[PDB]
Amino acid sequence: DVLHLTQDYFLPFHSNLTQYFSLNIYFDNPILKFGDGVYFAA
Amino acid sequence: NNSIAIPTNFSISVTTEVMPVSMAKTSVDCTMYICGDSLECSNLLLQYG
Ligand SMILES: *[C@@H]1O[C@H](CO)[C@@H](O[C@@H]2O[C@H](CO)[C@@H](O)[C@H](O)[C@H]2NC(C)=O)[C@H](O)[C@H]1NC(C)=O
Ligand SMILES: *[C@@H]1O[C@H](CO)[C@@H](O)[C@H](O)[C@H]1NC(C)=O
Repeated sequence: DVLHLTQDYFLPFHSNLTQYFSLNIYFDNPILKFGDGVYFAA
Repeated sequence: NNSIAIPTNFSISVTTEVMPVSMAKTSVDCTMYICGDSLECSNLLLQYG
């Protein structure tokens, strides 16, 4: 029950992530960039 | 006990009176005065939020 304000690393709202596919008709998994944190949704 | 003074002429006088009504409206920003564009100082100001 608190409205506390933080100041840390977050994913910014309405940001544009990159889309990586795995379709057969490809297989790509490049060396990504790990900065202060990574959001990964599969 | 039997004397009175009664006027015989008049005059019209226009005087002025100066009255203040309102003063200036001011606003103060907590940031940019206590911690000016400093991320280390603004990280401590939240404890005084
Ligand atoms: C009251 O005083 C005024 C002046 O403040 C008088 O007016 C003058 O009257 C005379 C004639 O009586 C005129 O010639 C003048 O031009 C008037 N004006 C001035 C500025 O002197 C007035 O008469 C007085 N009333 C009385 C004594 O009953
Ligand atoms: C969207 O992606 C573009 C690149 O196409 C990027 O410059 C931008 O910061 C992203 N976000 C918004 C909200 O436009």
